[PDB]
Amino acid sequence: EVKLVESGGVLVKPGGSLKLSCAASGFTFRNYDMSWVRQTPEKRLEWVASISGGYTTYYPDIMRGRFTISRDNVRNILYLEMRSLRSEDTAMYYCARNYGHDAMDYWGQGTSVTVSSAKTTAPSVYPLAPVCGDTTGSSVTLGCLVKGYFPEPVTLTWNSGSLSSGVHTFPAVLQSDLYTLSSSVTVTSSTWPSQSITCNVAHPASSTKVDKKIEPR
Amino acid sequence: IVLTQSPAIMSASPGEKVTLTCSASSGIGFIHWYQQKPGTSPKRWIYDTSILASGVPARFSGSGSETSYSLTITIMEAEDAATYYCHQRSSYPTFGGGTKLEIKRADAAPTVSIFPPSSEQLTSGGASVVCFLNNFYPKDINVKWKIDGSERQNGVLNSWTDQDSKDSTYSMSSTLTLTKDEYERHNSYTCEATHKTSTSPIVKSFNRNE
Ligand SMILES: CC(=O)N[C@H]1[C@@H](Oc2ccc([N+](=O)[O-])cc2)O[C@H](CO)[C@H](O)[C@@H]1O
Repeated sequence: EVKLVESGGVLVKPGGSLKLSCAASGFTFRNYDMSWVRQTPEKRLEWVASISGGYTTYYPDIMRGRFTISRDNVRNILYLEMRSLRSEDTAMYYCARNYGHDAMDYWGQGTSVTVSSAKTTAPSVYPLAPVCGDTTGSSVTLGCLVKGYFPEPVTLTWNSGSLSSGVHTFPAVLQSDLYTLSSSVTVTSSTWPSQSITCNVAHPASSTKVDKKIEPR
Repeated sequence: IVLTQSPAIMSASPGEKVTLTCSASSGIGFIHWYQQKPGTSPKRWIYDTSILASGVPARFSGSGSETSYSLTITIMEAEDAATYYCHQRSSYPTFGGGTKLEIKRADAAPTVSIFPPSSEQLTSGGASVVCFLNNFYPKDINVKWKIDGSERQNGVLNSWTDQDSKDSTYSMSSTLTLTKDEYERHNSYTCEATHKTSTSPIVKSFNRNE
């Protein structure tokens, strides 16, 4: 049960600081060297820092000055203090452990950092129904579009977990400091229009959670 | 020490051999391979060049020395489709850009669907017309719109999905974003889906209401 659990990833403006807490369990922490590795939105992995069992820090030159790796060996916790952030510092921040000469053997699931001058704007909810009596044949597709929210990410559902097959839920694209996110779903022409469907969507920051059943025509 | 993973994205049919390769800027004692799938941490997979992590099937092998390394799946399985980063920690830790393994399928054309704006969106004073080009293969598609027959390709927010777990097909979501003033200035709104499957496109349209 080796567990690593990252904390405190948020939005903050270019130039502000932030502390990430990674909480270890299921192995003698003080015997392991701990590292932060971040993944950029375009999926490039980048080593950030690493601290010895014996409290020796290691940094690459671009990370020195603005990052401080540190550990609590008694309440087993790892800490990254990030100061004066750029848009480059936007990524998933995974903590992970290596023993000695050995390479990292286990990564936490990571806390998410976004750093930009955009503001907590809530999403807007609109469904998508095409059929007025035509292509009422084999099957039909329904849609659920969310436009202009910040920050990312947002999580949705179809009837609070119902539909596994046929659901497509597309990755947010940025227009200009405004995220838009579509999702679809296919059904037998037997289940619609009969079983009316509602996509539940919830924004993390604004905590907004408006539901919207798919309309008839 | 720049690690270099060519190709950055590739495809193989279950049963085939797959050999990924990692080339180090400069010589290293050991390379290490991480498997990442979408919405997880990277998992350690092969370490110390050769040594398979616990859990990792025997089909996976890790060869190499000095400056060139390769990971070889003997018998590809749908299961193995993920991005595979290589990584060294001999000098300051670094990673490759990772090659991405996708599952090769038979060719499929898409279930296209066009939808005119919701009442609450048209209310707000901005039209967005959505086309769901769903469940095709290959990945490679281009969509073009025609606002009253004339090819208009501005305000178009395209978004693909990661390959499907069940059917191993790709799917796309096109969003033409006009204003109400603009939407109340045309009639025809069509959706040209061009793909490898036919020479003849798969169109789906609506002339505003009714
Ligand atoms: C992620 C990782 O692998 N981190 C580990 C790796 O970090 C290194 C290794 C080499 C250098 N270098 O050449 O300047 C700097 C840091 O080894 C260190 C010593 O073994 C620590 O265990 C550290 O936790």
